[PDB]
Amino acid sequence: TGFPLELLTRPATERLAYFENYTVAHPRLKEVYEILMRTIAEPAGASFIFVYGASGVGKTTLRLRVEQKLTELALPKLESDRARVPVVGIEAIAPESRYFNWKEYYTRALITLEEPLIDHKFDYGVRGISRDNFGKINVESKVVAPALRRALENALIHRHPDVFFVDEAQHFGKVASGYKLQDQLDCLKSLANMTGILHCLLGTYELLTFRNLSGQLSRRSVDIHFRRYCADSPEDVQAFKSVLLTFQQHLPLAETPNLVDHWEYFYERTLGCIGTLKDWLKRVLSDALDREATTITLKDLQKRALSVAQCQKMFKEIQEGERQLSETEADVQNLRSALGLGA
Amino acid sequence: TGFPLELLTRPATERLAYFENYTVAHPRLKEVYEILMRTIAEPAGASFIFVYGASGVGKTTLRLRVEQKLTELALPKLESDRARVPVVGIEAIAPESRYFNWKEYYTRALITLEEPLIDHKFDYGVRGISRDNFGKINVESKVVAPALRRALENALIHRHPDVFFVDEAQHFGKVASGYKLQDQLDCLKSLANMTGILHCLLGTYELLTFRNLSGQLSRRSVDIHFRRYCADSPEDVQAFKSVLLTFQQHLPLAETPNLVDHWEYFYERTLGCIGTLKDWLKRVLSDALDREATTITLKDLQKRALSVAQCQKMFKEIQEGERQLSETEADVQNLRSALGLGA
Amino acid sequence: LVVYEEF
Amino acid sequence: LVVYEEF
DNA sequence: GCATGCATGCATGCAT
DNA sequence: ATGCATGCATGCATGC
Ligand SMILES: Nc1ncnc2c1ncn2[C@@H]1O[C@H](COP(=O)(O)OP(=O)(O)NP(=O)(O)O)[C@@H](O)[C@H]1O
Ligand SMILES: Nc1ncnc2c1ncn2[C@@H]1O[C@H](COP(=O)(O)OP(=O)(O)NP(=O)(O)O)[C@@H](O)[C@H]1O
Ligand SMILES: [Mg+2]
Ligand SMILES: [Mg+2]
Repeated sequence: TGFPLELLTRPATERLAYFENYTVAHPRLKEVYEILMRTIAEPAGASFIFVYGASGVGKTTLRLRVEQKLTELALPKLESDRARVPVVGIEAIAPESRYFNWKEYYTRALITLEEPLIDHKFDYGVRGISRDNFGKINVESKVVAPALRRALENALIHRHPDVFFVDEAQHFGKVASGYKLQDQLDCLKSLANMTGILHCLLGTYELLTFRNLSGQLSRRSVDIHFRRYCADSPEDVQAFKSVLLTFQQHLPLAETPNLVDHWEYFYERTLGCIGTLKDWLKRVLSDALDREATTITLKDLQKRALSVAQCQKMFKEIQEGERQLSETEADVQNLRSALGLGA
Repeated sequence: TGFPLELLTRPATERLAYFENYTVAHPRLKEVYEILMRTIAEPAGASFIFVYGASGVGKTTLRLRVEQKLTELALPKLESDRARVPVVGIEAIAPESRYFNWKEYYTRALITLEEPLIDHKFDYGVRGISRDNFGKINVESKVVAPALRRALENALIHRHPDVFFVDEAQHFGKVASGYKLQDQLDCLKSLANMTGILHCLLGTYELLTFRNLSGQLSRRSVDIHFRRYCADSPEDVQAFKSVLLTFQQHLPLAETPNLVDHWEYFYERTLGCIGTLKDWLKRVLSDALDREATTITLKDLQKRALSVAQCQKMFKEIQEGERQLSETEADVQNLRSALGLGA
Repeated sequence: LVVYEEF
Repeated sequence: LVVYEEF
């Protein structure tokens, strides 16, 4: 339907913020959102939700939208269940050392489970954990890691969040010895088991090494592939063109530039990742607003585009991820033959 | 036009200082500065920006000028809010041991964020970090690196500076044997993602090791190349000659020496980077001023020129960087052939 | 082409 | 040959 | 060079 | 017056 026409009289900051707040519900995002919401609603023994995708595919935006929707849904019964918290969302920390630091992870997990009203959770742990007469839940450095884990699991049991979000889960792969990866993820698996809290792990394709560590681990996990648009299929090309048309209609400008004809260039330098296209269009629109230009030119798009080397690197990573994530009926027939009679 | 004529009666120190403070806005620096400011104004999700410039290119002066301009821009706004710092820039510390130290990096970054209006923040949220009560921020040696990182992240998110400048960023590559090179940048990516502050990395061509480490890093980084003035193109040679002419007209002597006639020698001993040319001209101007010479002679220039052995290594490193940083239409076709893009 | 609702 | 300006 | 957990010795607050 | 008990600071010991 296009942007509101009254934004033209508004300053450039208003138009820029409006374009920032705009979002597109393209079919892959909608399908992944519905699948994730359904899986969250009934974990059914699953201890992990591996949501992974192309760099630029908009995974974090999905996490934010899911958190907002779950909070909105929980508010009517949050009016009665004071102690509960609907969603807990934290970001994994890339460690400066060779191995992931679980102590900092536990500290930040406890910090995220912070309520300014103390009466909801008066006591959090054994000692050295309570707040310092402030909303911030300060933790003494001398508190040992297993005690911190115990306090975190007790807090998780008391609060009982619907889902625990760990954004950029690929940071868990920082370790020294090769087979230590199984222990690295088994720690989180035991945490989820005792806490009885479904964990959703989001990250890029670097976490595809996290897929099939063990039979128990593969059983406990659910895979949600955030597919990026691929030109090989005309349906994806049509969806990409529709998204480009929507972005063209919704960008605040005196006249709407024809971004559809340049879909070839856009895909090339975005690899079908909608988030990258949105960021690129945001950059170009900011450039135009600074210039107070009447329209977007191809020169403007080229000026703030991604380098060919960067796009090649992302494409190589995406190709490796999709190859690792591909399934064919031949594999199914092989599995059935291994089990027995196959049809 | 040129230098003020009244400086001739002034002592040698004043003329030397006037030439030291003089700067030239040559076209390459103008383009790089425009691109840098346009990216800084609207990062649009870019966690990193990379500025690859040769030795003597002028990256540090560029940082000082953009810092000054951004501070001037944000000065009128500081009346409304006094807790905002426009720009913070720190130099990367070369490690004494084999590993880049992140504890000292975090400590220096936190020190650089000190403000006389300490009452506005009044707390960093971590034990062991406080004000010295007179003019300093003192950090305890018992404060662990994750605690320092948490304090720095809280300070950054409170202050929200427009850009975090890291000069001599190639020191991050000073790491032990192994694939820790990717982790060195992953930690910074995680920090910038949490604080939401664009990190600008400036360094020589040794920074190319960080260029395309991973798909995510390549996507969320912007590559800015500070090209030197090449000798293979007439436009670059003419710009170099114009810069030489400006320096000739702006150096305070009784009679302006003819330097454009020796442009080949200047290019030979500077490889086109005008920062080295300015430094060498400052040296020769001081040498002439110590004896009150009326003009610059070829012998004076030769007495302080860089050794050819030095310039051979300079050119080897410059060629190594420029070969990697180059792109042609063949790369675009190769990318699109790999893609589903028919063209 | 298909218009897409805000998400 | 152009007398460039100051930065 | 730093991290991190654990043990010990000393200071101090309380109770008899 | 004072003895006891606990909390904290520091060394240390191994690992990275
Ligand atoms: N569906 C969408 N519609 C509109 N804009 C989007 C959408 N998805 C992503 N974006 C834009 O892209 C930005 C980045 O999205 P994000 O979810 O961080 O992508 P990513 O590929 O997961 N990035 P990373 O943090 O490196 O994993 C958002 O903040 C929006 O500006
Ligand atoms: N545009 C300019 N105009 C005038 N002088 C300049 C200019 N650029 C550089 N210089 C001079 O050259 C010096 C060195 O520039 P700098 O920005 O430190 O280059 P660099 O290659 O980043 N140095 P480093 O990498 O530390 O060896 C400056 O301090 C000035 O004296
Ligand atoms: Mg993301
Ligand atoms: Mg320099």
